[PDB]
Amino acid sequence: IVGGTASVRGEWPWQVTLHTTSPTQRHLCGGSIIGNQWILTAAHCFYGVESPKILRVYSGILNQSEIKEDTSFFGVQEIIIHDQYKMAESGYDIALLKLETTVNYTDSQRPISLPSKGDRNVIYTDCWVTGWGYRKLRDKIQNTLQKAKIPLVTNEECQKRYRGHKITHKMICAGYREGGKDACKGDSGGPLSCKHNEVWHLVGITSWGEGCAQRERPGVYTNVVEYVDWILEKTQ
Ligand SMILES: Nc1ccc(-c2cnn([C@H](CC3CC3)c3ccc(-c4c(-n5cnnn5)ccc(Cl)c4F)c[n+]3[O-])c2)c(F)n1
Repeated sequence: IVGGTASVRGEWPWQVTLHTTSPTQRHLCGGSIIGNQWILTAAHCFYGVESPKILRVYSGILNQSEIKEDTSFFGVQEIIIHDQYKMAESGYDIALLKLETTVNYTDSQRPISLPSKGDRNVIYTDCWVTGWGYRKLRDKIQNTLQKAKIPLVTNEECQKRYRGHKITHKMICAGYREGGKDACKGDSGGPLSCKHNEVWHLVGITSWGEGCAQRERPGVYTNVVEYVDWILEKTQ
């Protein structure tokens, strides 16, 4: 996260850090708890991933340095990638992780609701992107989970900034005209979380952008509301 600030323990309890363990253990992507056995993340995350065997899902993590050889994690039983996914910038950047067992929810590990039936025309004005990613284009994974408030932009404006890509209704963009706050490397797969009537909704999945936090280049997110039928089909 560029231009963000540190979170405190318990602040974003649906946020997970997905680790790979091949050839060595490192943070791979963010993700969001959407069910006791279900993480929603980005399909792009699994580009180099030989199978679910090498994944570890950590929840309830504030600092990456909390994770040690005895820190508990959830195994991944299945990676469900959208059948039309080809590359992040062309959409369908969405994946479900089915965990081997059910998260018992606690103060530090909680679900975020999907965008609700009948909210298709809500204007979300309280949206935040979170993650352990770079604070700038050439940087490092951050120890403490970072947060930044970022405004949504219309798909019409977004398309005008990305005339070499097809910005569709299955994408949602977010950023400041002047730049300065955005996701960056290591944030993808995590949530774009928007609060409406004091309830958090998983509005976007952090996906791609041109640089990080550049002027007039909003970040691009998977528009979760357009995949609700797909999520329900896969999780049922
Ligand atoms: N050590 C270390 C080093 C690198 C990485 C690493 C590298 N890229 N990525 C991902 C894609 C990889 C996981 C498949 C990625 C891609 C794009 C974005 C992104 C951007 N950016 C534009 N230019 N950069 N970012 C802007 C806006 C939005 Cl909205 C974005 F989503 C975020 N991420 O995370 C993870 C790492 F994870 N660890």
